[PDB]
Amino acid sequence: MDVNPTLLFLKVPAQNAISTTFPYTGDPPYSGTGYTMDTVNRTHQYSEKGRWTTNTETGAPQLNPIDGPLPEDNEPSGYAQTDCVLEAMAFLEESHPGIFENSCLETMEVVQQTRVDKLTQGRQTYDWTLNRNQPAATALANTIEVFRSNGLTANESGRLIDFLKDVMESMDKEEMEITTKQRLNKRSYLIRALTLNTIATPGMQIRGFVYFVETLARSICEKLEQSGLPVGGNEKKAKLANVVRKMMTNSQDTELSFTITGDNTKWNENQNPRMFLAMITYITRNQPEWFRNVLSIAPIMFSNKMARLGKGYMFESKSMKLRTQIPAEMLASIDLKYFNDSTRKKIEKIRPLLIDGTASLSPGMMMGMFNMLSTVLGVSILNLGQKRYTKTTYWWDGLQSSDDFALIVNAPNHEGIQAGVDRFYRTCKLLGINMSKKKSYINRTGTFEFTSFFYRYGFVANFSMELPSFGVSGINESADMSIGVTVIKNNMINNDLGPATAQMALQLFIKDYRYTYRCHRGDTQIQTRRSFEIKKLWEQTRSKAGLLVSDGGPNLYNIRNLHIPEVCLKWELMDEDYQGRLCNPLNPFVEYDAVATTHSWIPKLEDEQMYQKCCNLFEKFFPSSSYRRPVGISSMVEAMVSRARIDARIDFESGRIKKEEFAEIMKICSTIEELRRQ
Amino acid sequence: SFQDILMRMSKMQLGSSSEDLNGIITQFESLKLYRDSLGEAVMRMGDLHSLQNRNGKWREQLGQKFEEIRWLIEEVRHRLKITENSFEQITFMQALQLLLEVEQEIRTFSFQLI
Amino acid sequence: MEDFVRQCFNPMIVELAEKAMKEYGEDLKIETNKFAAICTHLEVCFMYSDFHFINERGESIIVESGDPNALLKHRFEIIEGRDRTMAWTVVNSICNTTGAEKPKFLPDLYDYKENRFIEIGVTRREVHIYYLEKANKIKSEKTHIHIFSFTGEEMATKADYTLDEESRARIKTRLFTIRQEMASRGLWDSFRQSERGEETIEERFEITGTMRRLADQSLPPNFSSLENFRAYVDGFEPNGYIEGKLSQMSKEVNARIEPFLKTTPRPLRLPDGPPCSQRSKFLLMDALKLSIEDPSHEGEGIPLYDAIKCMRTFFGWKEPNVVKPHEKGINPNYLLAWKQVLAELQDIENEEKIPKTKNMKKTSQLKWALGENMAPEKVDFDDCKDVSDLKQYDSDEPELRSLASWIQSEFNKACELTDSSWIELDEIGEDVAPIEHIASMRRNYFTAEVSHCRATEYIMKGVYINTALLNASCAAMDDFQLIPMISKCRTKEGRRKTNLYGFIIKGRSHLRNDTDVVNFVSMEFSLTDPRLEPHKWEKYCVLEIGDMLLRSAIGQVSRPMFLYVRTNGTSKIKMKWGMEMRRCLLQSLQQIESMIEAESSVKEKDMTKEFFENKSETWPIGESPKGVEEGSIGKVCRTLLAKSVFNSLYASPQLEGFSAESRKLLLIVQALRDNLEPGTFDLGGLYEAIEECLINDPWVLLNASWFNSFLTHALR
Amino acid sequence: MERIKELRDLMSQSRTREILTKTTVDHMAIIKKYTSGRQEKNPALRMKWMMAMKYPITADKRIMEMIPERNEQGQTLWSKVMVSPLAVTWWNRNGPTTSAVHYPKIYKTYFEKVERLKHGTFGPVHFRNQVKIRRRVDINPGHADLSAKEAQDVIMEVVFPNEVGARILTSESQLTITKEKKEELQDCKISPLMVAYMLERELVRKTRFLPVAGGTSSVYIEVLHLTQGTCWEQMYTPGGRGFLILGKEDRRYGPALSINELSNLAKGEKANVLIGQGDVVLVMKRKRD
Repeated sequence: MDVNPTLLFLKVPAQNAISTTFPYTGDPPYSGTGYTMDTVNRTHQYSEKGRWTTNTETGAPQLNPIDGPLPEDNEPSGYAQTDCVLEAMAFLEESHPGIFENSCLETMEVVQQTRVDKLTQGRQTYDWTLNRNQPAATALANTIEVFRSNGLTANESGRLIDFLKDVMESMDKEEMEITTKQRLNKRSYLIRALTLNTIATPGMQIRGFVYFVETLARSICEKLEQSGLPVGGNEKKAKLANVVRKMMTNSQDTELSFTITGDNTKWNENQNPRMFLAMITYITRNQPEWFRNVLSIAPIMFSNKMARLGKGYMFESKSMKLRTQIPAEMLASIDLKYFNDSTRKKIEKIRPLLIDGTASLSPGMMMGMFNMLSTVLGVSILNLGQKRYTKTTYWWDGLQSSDDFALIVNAPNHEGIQAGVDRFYRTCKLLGINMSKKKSYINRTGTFEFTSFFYRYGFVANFSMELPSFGVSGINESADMSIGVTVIKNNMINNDLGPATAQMALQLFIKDYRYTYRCHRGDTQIQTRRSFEIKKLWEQTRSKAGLLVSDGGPNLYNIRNLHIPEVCLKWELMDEDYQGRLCNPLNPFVEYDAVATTHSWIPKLEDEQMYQKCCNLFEKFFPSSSYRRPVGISSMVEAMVSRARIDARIDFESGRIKKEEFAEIMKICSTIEELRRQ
Repeated sequence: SFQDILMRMSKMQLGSSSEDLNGIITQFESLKLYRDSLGEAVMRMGDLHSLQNRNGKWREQLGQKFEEIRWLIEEVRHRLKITENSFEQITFMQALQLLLEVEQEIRTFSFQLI
Repeated sequence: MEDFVRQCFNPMIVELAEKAMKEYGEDLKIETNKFAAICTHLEVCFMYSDFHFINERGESIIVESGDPNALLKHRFEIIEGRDRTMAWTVVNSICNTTGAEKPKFLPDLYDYKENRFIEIGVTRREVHIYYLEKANKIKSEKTHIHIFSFTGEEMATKADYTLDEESRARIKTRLFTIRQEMASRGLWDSFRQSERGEETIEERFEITGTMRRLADQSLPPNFSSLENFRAYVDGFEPNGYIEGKLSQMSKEVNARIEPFLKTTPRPLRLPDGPPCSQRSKFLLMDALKLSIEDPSHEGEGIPLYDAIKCMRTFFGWKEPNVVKPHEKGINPNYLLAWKQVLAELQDIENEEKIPKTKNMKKTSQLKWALGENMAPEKVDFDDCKDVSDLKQYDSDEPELRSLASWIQSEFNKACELTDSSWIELDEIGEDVAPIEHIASMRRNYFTAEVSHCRATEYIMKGVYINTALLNASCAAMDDFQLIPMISKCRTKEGRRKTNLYGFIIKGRSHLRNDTDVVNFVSMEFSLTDPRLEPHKWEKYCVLEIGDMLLRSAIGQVSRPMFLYVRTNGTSKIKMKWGMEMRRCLLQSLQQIESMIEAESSVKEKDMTKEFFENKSETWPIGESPKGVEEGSIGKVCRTLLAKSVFNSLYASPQLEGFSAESRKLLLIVQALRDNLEPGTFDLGGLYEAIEECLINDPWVLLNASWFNSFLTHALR
Repeated sequence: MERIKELRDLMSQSRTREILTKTTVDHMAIIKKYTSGRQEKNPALRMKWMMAMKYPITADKRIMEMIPERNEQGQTLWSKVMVSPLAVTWWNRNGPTTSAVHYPKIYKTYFEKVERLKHGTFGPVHFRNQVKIRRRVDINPGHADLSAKEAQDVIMEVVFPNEVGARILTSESQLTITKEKKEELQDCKISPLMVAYMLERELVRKTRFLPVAGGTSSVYIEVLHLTQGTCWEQMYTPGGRGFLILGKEDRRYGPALSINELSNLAKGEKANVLIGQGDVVLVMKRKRD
C-alpha cells in the first residue's frame, strides 16, 4: 500500500489526532525590506479614504481615517468611528461597574513606584544613538549616556517616570550631541525617537509609556472573563469550558447555539493609534491630570511613528560578476530601471511617504506593544452581545485575544444565528476590527478552537506551546542536572507534557548530559578520556546507587521524584566516604534547586562594563549586596571607604594584618577621599 | 521481495480491469517458483551423487527463461512509461529493479554451471 | 503606599490624619504621599510630648509608664491633633492663661516648662534648607522651631533643643527606621514630594511644546487640540451611536454563512510542470552502506580511521564514469574530485603519522565544485551603476513542478523496519506509582515498535552528519576538510556496527553569522541506477564507481555501484536543526500519547491496553487502488515517526502555511462528519490560501495529495 | 589591599568616579541591571566544545598542593589555574574527606521532600474529565511564627550579622529562632550566600496561582506533575540589642565600629558604628527602658 498518515483521521476524530498536523517542534531553519514596504502599502491602502495631513513637527504625510466614510464592501477597512468606540467602552464600563476606576487606581501605584531598571527587562530594542538593534540594557545605558551628555539628567533618581520626563524634555532640545561627535537637529532627533525597526521593536523613548499602558490594560483585562490573553496554561482551558457552559444551558433546548472558530489574521494593520488614545482618554476619566498625560503618550507617539525600511536591496551583474548592496536610506531618488516590476510598483507607490530614510506610518499598528489594549477593544464587542444590548432574541459571548477569537451565538432559529453573526461582524467593522472571513468557520456548539486550544465535547487539547529543548543548559554539571529535571517537571505541570513523553524526554536529556560531560555509567565500556577515573571510583564504592550521574552512577530519576535534587535523592545511599569527598566545603573547584558540591565548578559608551564593576566592588565590600538589595543614604564611595577603614583597623589590632599594611591602606583611603573631593 | 510486488499487483488487479496485469502476475509467480527450484538445485551441489543431473534440461529452462525475462522487463518498461498513476509507477519500478537483478543473477548462474 | 502608612503607624494616628485630610479636603487613596507626611508629622509630634511632665515645684521630670499619681502637668499641649477651630480656641485659651502672644500662623505644640510655642518640622530634604524657609515664613512671633530629618540630622532655634538626648534620639531612630523601610519597599519617592516647604505636591507630569504640538495632531478629526478632545470625551453618554451607524451602513457589508455540505469541497489543485526533484542533504532510500563490525571498543574514536577501515572492506573499484551528467556544471570535475578523494585516502596510508583529520588540496576541481571560484565581488553602486544589467537578487518567480511518485516511495520506505537498532535510550528510575507503570508501558511499547525503524536511521544519519559538519566548520575555517558520513548501529545479535555512507568535502567555512552558507560537495554511495528516475536526480552528477558482490542463496550476484555527487550548502541554523533531529521521536511519542489520552478521557478508563496488545484493532494508514488500507499500532507509530522526520528533513516555509490552512479545512470537514452543521464565510479564499504554497516542494506536494485522498474517502 | 586598590583605580578615571560619588547605596540594584545582554548564543554547543578539549575548568592555586599533577594511569589532571574534569573525579574518588553533618540542616527543605516522598502512599489512578480550579497555592510554606519581614531579619541576623541595619539593631527583643539558627550554624562553612538562599527557601512563604484539582496543603503542590495530569488523577498521600540613633558620624567619639564591637562598648555611652550597608551613625546603648 501507499502510506498516507492523513487517512488516520478517518477513524480518530480531528481534535484527538490534531497534534499530527503541527510539523515542527521548535523554530524552523528558515526566516525584509520588501515585506515592510508591502506592510506600509497595505496599511495606507486599507484606509485610503481618510484625510491627508503633513505633520508640522516630523514633516511627514499622515493618513487620518477616523470617522471616515462607512465601509460599503467586505474588505479590510480602518475607518473606526470615534463615537462607536467610546460607546462600546462606556457599555463595557456599565457591565462591570468600577472596572476602569479600580484599574487606574491600581496602576497609579505602579506608575509612581517603578524603577528605571524595569526598562531593561525585555527583547532587543532599536537604539537611536547607534541606529541599530541592541539589547535592552545596552540601549538603556546608551540612552542614559547620551541624555547626560546634554543637560538632561533626571533619571538619576531611580524612577521610570523621571526617565520619561527626561525623554519628553529631550524633544524640546534644539540639538542632540552624540559622542562615540554627531549632532542631530530637532527634526532628525524626533524622527529617530518616533522610529520603529524590524516583528517590530520600538526605540527606548516609546518603551516606558508602552509599559504603563500595558500595565493598565492588563489590570483591566484581569477583571474581564472574556479576555483569555493574560492567563496561560490550564486556566485558559477553564475559560474555554466556562464559556461553553454558560452558553449551552439552553432551557427547553429550543435555542440553537453556533460557535464561530474565529480568526482575524492581520487585524493590527487596521488599528489606528487615535482609537487607542480615545480608549485611554475614556478609561482615565476623573483621574489626576498627570496620570492621564503619562497614559496618553504612547498612542500620541504611535500616531506619528516611522518605520525603517530595513537593510535595503541588493543588485547583481553577470557581465562583470559584482554584487552591490543598496540601503533603503537612499531608496528615494534612485532610478527605477534597476528594480523588478513588483518592487518597482512598491517603491513607486511608497515614495510619497518616505522621508529621511524611513516611511511614515500613521494608520495601523505592529505586532506586540498594544496587545492587552486590543484585547480590551475586542472584549468590548464581545460584551455588546448581551440581550440588554442586542435587543433581540439572539445574543452572543466568547473569548478574545491578540491572536485569535472565538464566538458563540445563541438564537431561536437559523435566521437568528445569521442575524446575530451579521450584527457582530458589522459592529466589528464599525470599531475597526476586521474579522477574517477566510479562516473563520461556524458550526454547532460543542467543538471549536481558540489559540491552538482545541475543545471537543468537554475535552481540551493544548498545543500552543512548542516542545522545549531537552539538552544540557551548559552552565556546569551540577546546574544542568537540576535544570533539565526542573524543565521537564514544569512542562508536565504547565504545558500538558504527557507522562510517557516526560519519561522519554528525561531519557534523552540523560543521554545528552552523559555524552556532553562524558560521565557514562561506571559499568559501561564507552572509552573516553574521563573513563578511567569514573571506573576507578565505581569500583571502590560499595553502594553504587549513591553515585551521582556525573560520577558514572545510575539514574534514579522518574516522574515521581523530578522535584528532588539529585544529591538529596541519593544522600541516603551515598557512601560516608563519598559524601565527605563530594560535599567538602574546602574544595578547590568552588530557580533551579541544586546542592553545592565539587561538581559546581566554573568553566573557562566608552566603558560598557563600568556599571558592572562598581557593583562587583560593592559586593566585595558588602557581601550581603549579592543577596539583599542594599539600603543606605551614603554614596557608594563613602560606604566602601568606611568598610575599608573599619575592616583594616580591626585586622591590625587583631594581628592578622601588619602595620605597614595599616598605614598604606589608611593612606589609600585618604587618596580615595581626595579623588572624591574633586 | 517477490511478495511485496505480488501483493501490490494483486491490489492493482482488484482495483481495476487489467488482464495484462494478470498475465504479468502469472509470469512473476512462475519466475519466483523457477528461482526457488534453481536454489533447490544449487542445494544439489559439489557432492557427486550425479551432480549436473539435467544439464540439457537446465539449458532449455535457462534459455526459455531468458526470453521470458527479456519480454517481462520490456513489457514492464512499457507499462511504466505509459502509466501515470503513483501506485502503479512505484509497483512497476520495483518490479523492473527485481527483474533486472534476477535476470543478471540467472545469467551468472548459467555462466557458472556451464 | 497606603499599606505602609497603615501597617507602620498605630490606628490613632491614622484616624487623626484621616480627619485632618477630611478637614483639608483631600483623598487619601489618591494623595498617598500627603497622607504619609501627615501621619509622620503627627507621630513625631506625639513622640515629642510623652513621659514629659512638670514637677509640682519649678522642675521638670521624665517619669514614664503609667502615672496615676496625678498632680503633674503634661508639660506640653497637643494642637496638631485637633480641628482648626478647636486648635485655635485652645491656642487662644493657653495664650490668655499665660499671657503669651498669639502666633501669626497656627503653632504645633506649647512648651509649659518654658512658656513659648514650638513648631515641629519633619523634612525629607536638607535640614538647614528646610529651616531657612521655616524661619522666613515665621518672622518674629517668637516660636521655637525644631526640625527633624529622615536621615538622623536635626536643627533647633539657636541650637537650643527642648528635650533629653534619649527622646530626640528615639524620634531620630523612628524616622531612620521609617526611611529604611520605605527604601526597602521602593516607597522612598516622597523624597521629591516635598517640592515646597510644609507641602506635598500631587506629582506633576506635563505635556509641552513638541508634545502638545504632536498631541494636537494625533486625535480624531473635527478636533482642534487634545484639551478639546479630553473635554468631549469627559462629557459623553451612549446616545445610541452604534445603532445609528449600523442603520446607515450599507447592507453589502455582511457575514453570510454559506453552508458547508458533503458535496461542496473540491480537490486541491496541484501545480503542473516538470516533475519535482530530490533536495535532501543526503540520500535517504538509495543510500548504500560500507559496514565494519567494530570490535566493541565503544567510545566514538576518530571517524577518519573508521572511514578508512570501511573503505578497505570493499574490493571492486573500477574506472569512474559519468552515467548521469549534472547538465549544469563541468562534469569531469566531479569524477576528478572523486579520484582525488580516493588518492588522498590512499596517501593517508603512507604517512609517518596517521591524521585524525584530512585537509584536501585546493585543486581547481575542488575550487570549482565548492563554489570557491570568485563569487561576484562587493563593488559600490555609485561606481558600478553603468553596467546595463543590474536587477535584484531574486527578480524571478518560483518554478512550478508537478508531484512525482518517488517521494511517496521514499515515505513508504521510511516507515519500514530494518535489521539494526539505531537507538539505545538510557534507563530511568524503577516505577513505583501506577501512573509511572502506565507511562513506562506506553514508552516501552512505542520504543519497541520504533527502534528498529528506517526513520530512526535517518535521524541518526542527520545527527551525525550535521555534528561533523559543525565541528569541521568551527575547527577548519580555511581548509577543504574531508568529512566522512558515518553512523553506528547494533545488529540483531548485538555486534555494534559502523556504517559509511559516503564523504563530504567542506569549503571555506568562515561563518560569522548563523545564516552564512558553507558550501560542500557530498558524494554518497548507492546501488540505484540514476537512469530509472533521471528527473529525481536533477541536482546530482551520478558516476559508476564500482561493482558490489551481493549475496544470494543461489550465489554471489554482481550489481553496479554508483556515486551520487552534488554541490550543496548549509548554514549553522540548518546544522543545529539537523543535530536536533532526535526530537522527532519525542514529537511522535507526544502524538501517540495525545491520542491515547484523548480516547482515555472518554470512557473514563486507561485506554492504553487497547492501542497496544490488541492485535485485532487496526487504523486506516494507507490507500491502495481498491480502497483504504489498514495497519497495526506499530505501523501507525512508525508512520507518525516517519512523517515527523520528513517534516524536520524537508522543512520549508511552504509546509508551515500549508499545514496551518489544511488544519482549518480538516476541522471544517470533521465538523461536517460530526453532524454539527458547519458553515464557512469564504471557502474559496481558504482554498486559495492553501494552494498559494503548493509550488515546487516535493514533501508539501505529497501532503496535498494525501489531503486530496482523505477528502475523497472521508466525504463518502 | 586588593579591593581598596581596585576602588582607587576605578575612581582614577572620571566617569567611573562619578558613577561612585553620585549613586547612593540605595540606587545600587538599578545600576546593577545595566548589563550588556546576549552573552549566550549557544551555551550547549559551547559547553560540549569546551569539554572536548582538556583543562576546561578553572580552580584555585591550592589545587596544585591537593591533587597530584598526574593520574595513576598517567593522565594529567591540572596544569598552569586550569584543571580537567578528571581532577573533579579524582577529588570525588580519593580526595580529602570531611564531615557532612551541617548539610542536613542547611538543606533541610530538600531533605524533607525526600522523607515525604519516601513514606508516601500511592492510591489508584483514575481517568476522568475533571476540571481544574485556579487556586492560590503555597509553593513554599513559610514559618508560621514569622512573616516575610520577620524572616528576612532572621536571615540577615544569622548569615550576615555585621550588616543587620537599624531596625534589627534597635529592636528590643531578639527572636528565639535567630538564636537557635545561630547556634546550629555556628561552624557552618557551606557558603554565606547559599546559606542565606536556603534559609529564605525554608522560612519565607511563597504564594502563586495554580490550577489545582485537589489539595492545596503545599505538601500536595510539590508533587503536582505526579498527582494530576491532562485527563487523570493519581491518588497520593504524602508521608507524615537596643540602640538609639543620634545622628551622623561624629569625629569626637573616636573611630567607627562594626556591629560586633558594640557588645563591649558600655552601658549608657556614645559611639559611632557602621550599620546596614553604608552610612556610619552615632548611637548609644539605651540608658532608659
